[PDB]
Amino acid sequence: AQRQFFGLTYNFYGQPAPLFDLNDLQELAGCYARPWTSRFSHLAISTGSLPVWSARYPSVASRNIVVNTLLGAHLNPFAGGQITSHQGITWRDPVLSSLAPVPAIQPPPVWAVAENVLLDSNNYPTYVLNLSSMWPINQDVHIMTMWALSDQGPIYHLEVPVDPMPAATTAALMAYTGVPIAHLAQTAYRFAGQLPQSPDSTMVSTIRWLSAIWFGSLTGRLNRSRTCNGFYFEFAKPALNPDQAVLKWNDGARAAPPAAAQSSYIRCISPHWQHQIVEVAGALMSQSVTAVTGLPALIDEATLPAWSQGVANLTGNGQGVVPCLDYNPVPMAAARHLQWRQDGLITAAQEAQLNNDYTAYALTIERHLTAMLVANPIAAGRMPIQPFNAADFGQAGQTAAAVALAQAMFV
Amino acid sequence: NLFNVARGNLYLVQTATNGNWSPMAPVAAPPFVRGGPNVRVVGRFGTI
Amino acid sequence: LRWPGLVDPNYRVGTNDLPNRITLYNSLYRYNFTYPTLDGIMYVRSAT
Amino acid sequence: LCDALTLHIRETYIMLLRSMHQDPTQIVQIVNECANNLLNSTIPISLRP
Repeated sequence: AQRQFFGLTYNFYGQPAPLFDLNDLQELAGCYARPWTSRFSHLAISTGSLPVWSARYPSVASRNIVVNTLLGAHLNPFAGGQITSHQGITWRDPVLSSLAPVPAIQPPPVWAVAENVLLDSNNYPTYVLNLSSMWPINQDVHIMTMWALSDQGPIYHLEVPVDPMPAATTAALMAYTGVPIAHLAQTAYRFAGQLPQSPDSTMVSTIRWLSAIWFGSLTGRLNRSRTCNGFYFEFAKPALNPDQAVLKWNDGARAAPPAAAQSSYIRCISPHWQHQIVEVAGALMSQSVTAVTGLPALIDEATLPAWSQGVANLTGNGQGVVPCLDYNPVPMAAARHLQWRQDGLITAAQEAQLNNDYTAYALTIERHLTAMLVANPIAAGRMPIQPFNAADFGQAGQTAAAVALAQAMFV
Repeated sequence: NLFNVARGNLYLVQTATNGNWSPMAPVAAPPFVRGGPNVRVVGRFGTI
Repeated sequence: LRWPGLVDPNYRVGTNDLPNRITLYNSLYRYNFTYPTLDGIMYVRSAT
Repeated sequence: LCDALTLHIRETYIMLLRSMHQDPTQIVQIVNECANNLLNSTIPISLRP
C-alpha cells in the first residue's frame, strides 16, 4: 500500500508549551482519549442545519484545531523514535491508541517541548512493522501537516487528468448523489482512515475526482448547466443555509478535459474557514486523497507563514513545486454568483441580490470569530480560535487566480 | 403577598446551606440577573 | 470476446461494450445501504 | 459474472435512487418551515458511509 508520511508539528505562535491543557484529552468525542479517527466524530449524528459548536469549542474547525496541537504534543515517534510523555500523558503501547496517564514502574522519558518538529515516519520502525493496525494515524498526521503548513486555512490539493473520468469512477460516484459536501467530507475521511488502501484504488481516484469536481461548483464553473461528467453541486440561497451543496446528477452540456494537468494546491486565506462547515469539509475532503497518496509534488514557498519556510519534504522552492492559489470565501462566492448570471441561471437582479445576502452571512462569520478570539486570547493556554488578527477578514489575495484556475480546469 | 402572590422571579440554584435559609426575603443581590455576563436565555421553543 | 473482463489482461474495471456486445464477466459494484427512518421530538412555540 | 446489459441497468437504478435521495439532516428544516415555525422539531440521524 503506502508507508512514508512526512509530517510537521503545529506552530506555537510564540507561546511556551503547545496550545492545549490536560482537559482536552478527556473531552474528545468518540473513543476516549484516542485522537486518531476523531475529527468528524462530533458530527456522527445530525440533528439539524445549525453548526455544532459549544462553549470551549467556539467554532466548526475548533474541534480539529485543538486535536492538532494535542496531536503534535505527543508525536516524538517518527521524529525521535522514543515515545516520551507530555505533562504525565503517554500512549498505551507501540500501536499508539488512546492516551493514558504515564504508567508507573517504567515511565517514558519527558518530551522536550519544541516548535515545528519535522516528522520522518521511517524513524519509527514499529510503524511499518504494524501498518494494518496503526493506519489511521497516517491519515491524521497528514491532516495536521496540511493544517500546520498554513496560518490561514488548510492547504489541500486539486488535480484532474488530461483525459475524461475512468469507467470505474463514473460507476462508483453514482452513489453519493443526495449527499451534502459536509457529509462527503465525513465519508471521504472515514474511508482513508481505517484500512491501508492503494494509491490506484477505485475509491481513491473517485474521491479525488469528487473533490476537484466540488471546486468547480464552489467557483461556479461547474453549475447546473455545466457538469464535469454529469456531476455538480446545486447551491441554495445564502440567506437560507449556504452550507448545503449535494452532488446532483444531470444530463446537460458537459465541459471538456483540459489540455494539461491542473495540479494545484488551494488555501482559504480568510479566517472565515474556521466557522464554515462547508470550507472545513472541502479542505478535509481533499486531504483524504493526499493521505493514501503522498503529496504529488512540493508546495510553493511563495507566501505561506514564516515557519513553513523550506520544510524537509513538504514545502520547497525549486522547480519541483506546485503553486498554491489561495482565495477568500466572500470574493469567491461573489465571483461564484457572477458565473451563474453569465450563463443565465439567475437574473441580473439576483446578481447583486445574492451578494448582499451572502456578504451579510459572511459578516456573521466575522462578527463571531472576532468575538471569540477576544473571549479566548492565546496566552491563556489553549488555541480553539487560532490568532488571526482583525486586520484581515477582507484582504483577498489571488482569489482571482483561483477562479481562473477553475476556468482552465474545465474548458 | 398578603393574598398569596409573590412578585419578581424565581431562582433555581442548588444552595445547600446550614444557616437561616430565607426563600422569601432574600438577603444580598440575586445571583445572575437577566442579560448579565454569560447568562443566555432559552429560545422560545426550548428545544434541546 | 464475451469475457474481456475475466480473460483479457487489458480490462478496465467498469468498462462495458454495451451498445455492441453483451459482456458476461464484468465488475459490478455491490452496495450496502441502510435506510434511516427518522422519529424525533417536536416542540411547539409557547404562548409568548 | 454479470452481463454488461443487466449490470448497466442496475447501475442506472442505483442512480435513480441516489438521484432522489434526500439529505436526512435537512429534514428538520423542511418540517420547521413547512409548518411555519408553529411546530419546531429535532431528528437525530446517524450519518454513515
